[PDB]
Amino acid sequence: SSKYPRSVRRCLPLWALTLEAALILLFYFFTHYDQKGLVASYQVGQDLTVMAALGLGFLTSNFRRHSWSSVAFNLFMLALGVQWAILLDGFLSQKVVITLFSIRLATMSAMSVLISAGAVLGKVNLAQLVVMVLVEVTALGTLRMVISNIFNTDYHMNLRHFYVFAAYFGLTVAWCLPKPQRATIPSLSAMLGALFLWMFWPSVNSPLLRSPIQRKNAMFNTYYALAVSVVTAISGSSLAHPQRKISMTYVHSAVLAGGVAVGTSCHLIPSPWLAMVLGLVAGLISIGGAKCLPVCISVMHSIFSLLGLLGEITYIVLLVLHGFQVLLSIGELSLAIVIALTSGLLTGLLLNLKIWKAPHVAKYFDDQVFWKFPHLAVGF
Amino acid sequence: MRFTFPLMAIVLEIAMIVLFGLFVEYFELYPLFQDVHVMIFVGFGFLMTFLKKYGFSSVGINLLVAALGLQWGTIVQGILQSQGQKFNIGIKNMINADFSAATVLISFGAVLGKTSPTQMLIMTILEIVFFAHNEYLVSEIFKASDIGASMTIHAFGAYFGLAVAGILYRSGLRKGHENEESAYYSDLFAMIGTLFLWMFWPSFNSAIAEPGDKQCRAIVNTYFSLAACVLTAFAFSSLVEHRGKLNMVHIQNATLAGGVAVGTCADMAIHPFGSMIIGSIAGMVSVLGYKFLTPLFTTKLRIHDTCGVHNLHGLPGVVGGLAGIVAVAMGASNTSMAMQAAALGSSIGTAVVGGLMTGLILKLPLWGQPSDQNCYDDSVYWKVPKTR
Amino acid sequence: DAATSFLRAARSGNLDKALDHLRNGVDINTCNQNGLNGLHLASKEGHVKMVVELLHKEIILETTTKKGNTALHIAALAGQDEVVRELVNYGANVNAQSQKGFTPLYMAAQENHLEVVKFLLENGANQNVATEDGFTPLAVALQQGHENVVAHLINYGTKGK
Amino acid sequence: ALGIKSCDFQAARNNEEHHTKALSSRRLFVRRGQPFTIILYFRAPVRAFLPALKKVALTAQTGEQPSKINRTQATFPISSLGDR
Repeated sequence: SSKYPRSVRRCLPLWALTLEAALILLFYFFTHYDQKGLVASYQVGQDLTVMAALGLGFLTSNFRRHSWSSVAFNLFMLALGVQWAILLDGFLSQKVVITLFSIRLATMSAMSVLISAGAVLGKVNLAQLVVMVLVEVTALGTLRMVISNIFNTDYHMNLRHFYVFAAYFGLTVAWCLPKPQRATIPSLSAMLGALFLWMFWPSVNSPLLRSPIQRKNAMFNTYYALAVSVVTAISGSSLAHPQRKISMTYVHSAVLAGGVAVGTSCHLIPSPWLAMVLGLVAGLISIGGAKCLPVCISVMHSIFSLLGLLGEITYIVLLVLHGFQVLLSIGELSLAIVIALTSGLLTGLLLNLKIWKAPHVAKYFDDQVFWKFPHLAVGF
Repeated sequence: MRFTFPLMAIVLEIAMIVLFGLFVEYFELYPLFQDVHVMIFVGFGFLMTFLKKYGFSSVGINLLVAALGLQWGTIVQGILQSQGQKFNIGIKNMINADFSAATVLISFGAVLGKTSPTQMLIMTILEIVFFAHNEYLVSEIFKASDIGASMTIHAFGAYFGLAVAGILYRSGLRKGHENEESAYYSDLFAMIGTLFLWMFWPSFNSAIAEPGDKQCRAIVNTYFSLAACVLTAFAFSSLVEHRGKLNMVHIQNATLAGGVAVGTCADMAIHPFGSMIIGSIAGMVSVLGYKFLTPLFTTKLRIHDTCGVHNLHGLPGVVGGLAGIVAVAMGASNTSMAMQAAALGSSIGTAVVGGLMTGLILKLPLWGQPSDQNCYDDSVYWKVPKTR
Repeated sequence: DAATSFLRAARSGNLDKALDHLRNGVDINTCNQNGLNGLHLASKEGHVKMVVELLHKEIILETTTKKGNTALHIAALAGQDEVVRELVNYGANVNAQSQKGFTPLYMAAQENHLEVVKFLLENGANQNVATEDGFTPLAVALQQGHENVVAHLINYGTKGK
Repeated sequence: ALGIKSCDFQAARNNEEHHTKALSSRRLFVRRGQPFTIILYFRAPVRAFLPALKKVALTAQTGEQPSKINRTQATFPISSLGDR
């Protein structure tokens, strides 16, 4: 068919404006507003916002000619996802009261979509990303509600499964897409994004913790685990590379290894040495994943999926120390994986519809498909 | 003369030191101050780096202008608040000095690529004087509510810059310029400033908000206004472009118009639905301004605005003032109607008059102004590397 | 109605319906509101059989749209390698310039259509033809990052047809 | 409303075109890879040509057990979009 992109001058504006108008109407009909630590509480959500917009936004900008789309589409996805997550977390956990904690939780839900979208970025347009944002936020909320109903946990505390849900959802959606690279300056911008994610990831591991000592220990463990991982990553990148050089792309994903590994168990680890051991093991598994997974589409999302599974497994191991609960937690993990896979499949078949005017497979990873550039022939 | 700029910089710094010695004496708002700081120096400076051959001047003159501006604004605002007496310096003084720097940087965006650093020092001094006087008039004489400063910072800075750029009009640049064009990595770098401004704007509108309900509302209303603004700006960029392609000029700037237009109503009880309405209208207005009013201003009114600050700061700032008036109409605030209207009118008029006088001073051929062919070029004032 | 149905059939590739309209008397040179005839619509969608059939029934090969694009321009911008080959095989002017000065080679180079660029060069496309902006196919592929296209255009140089 | 009356295989003209005229003027002998012409006759007039064209298909079989895997059986429609 025609490899020249179809005009979205009627699809994209109507779709986005309708979405925003519906969000405004729902906020009118269902949301309501209403101290000492106002700034302290605002700081955590602000850290999550920096990690979403800047960290994940630039982490996927490493593409030679898709950096514009990566950054701007991540911004758009965050803006849509926070509003929709506010409404949906209101609907599935009760009128919706807008506090800073609810905005923080909506930001976490949006970050799930932002992590998933790295597996599909460069192969989709903005409308498909809108569909992905909506369906993925809905699926994560449904998963949390199902867990809260079955295992009698809090709906908000079920958001700890977000690493593995995002990883497997993105893997499934990328698997459903039609089948098909770096530059120095985009790689440096991606290093900026990766550094911001790595410096603020202790905020990802303790937004849902109320007790101050729990948050303290979680941030301690995340900080030390992330420190060991950076060393294992930059050091072991050479082993897991055919020409024995350090890979910038591998480093960008692998620095977050310890943070992902201790994410679900940071508040439970009692001493920094155990967090450091977990960070080292996560770095070694990242090296092995880089060396092995391409043999058996995105390798970084595959190793992130492995790391999230490892984090849940080490949570299972550590929770026993602090056998029915083992079965219950294995069941929670398997339900999370099953729902992530099924919802990713549904999203993938939705994204394959002709109505979205997806880019031709020859036109992947290219900003000229979506953006205006000068001195180009336009139209027919 | 090549020694005009170092002479003026040294003389201005010595004057700043003397004024601090004469007038100045010696923690919950420090994180918000640092957010505003990042907005001032990383946000605007890298936001203006879209020009392919003016990135050095953009970020560096941003740093220089804002560094002079915080000192001079500290002195002027403190003298106004103390009626010529000695005053102490807290976190609020630093925040307000950063706000004065923001106003000067907004005006800088209008004249970017056509002015010298010396002209920028002069404009910084004069503009901060005018801005601080108008802001004192709004805050203490009118006693209007402008906690996010849609009127006193954004509208003032935009129309001050527009008046200066109108006085500094060059006939040879009306049809365009070969250096006035963006590059790929330049727009990638501009996205950094865009994202930092978007991320930290809730602290911009809530830093000096009254603690309690007002500060919380300033944060929540700014956040949802920006969330709606992003979607509407994306939607309208595609709608005004052939085949609905996105324009990086729109996604770099119009995505931030919600923060500007919600500033007056930030602390007021307008509700998160109302803040999103304001943000959507701001994004639409900003996109429409870039696509239709900027060519009209450049070609017909002979007002060239390099960064389109009229579309990000001027029109959304006016929209924010009108939103404040309307919110006063429907009981969202206890401030008077006439005082909000007078604040808007005084901000715009003072900006225009001060910009006229400042631009008339900047038009003297004593400041090393670039030639028409040398506009939007770093090499006039910088040593430029051989490769990109 | 008849001309609109014929143009819709040409766009959709329904060769049988289009062949019926021409039997019934629909002029083959009719074009839509944008100046695109059946050959342009078939060239956009890669319908090689429709292109051949329309060329057999004496459609004007060098008919330009309202933007000045020939069928070869549209086929090169759409990256239809077989349609480009078929149009050149029937005598399409590879060096045609649109209203804004674009050539088929420029459209192929800006869109990273390496096969179309290689074929158009082997057929005597002159890569020194600049647009009204002064831009060449080499210059647009450098701006757009099309490195495979930049290599082929420089390495061919002037091997000519 | 698409009943066939008879089919004329035009053996004389096709056999002349296919260098087969010395074999017969009544039996159809055709050489592979070259088109040959037949005339299909309908019992009643065909009102609408395009739906009728959509409603018909042709099948060629050779041997006693024709199959698509053996390339001894082929089914093709009647259209200008066919692979010549």
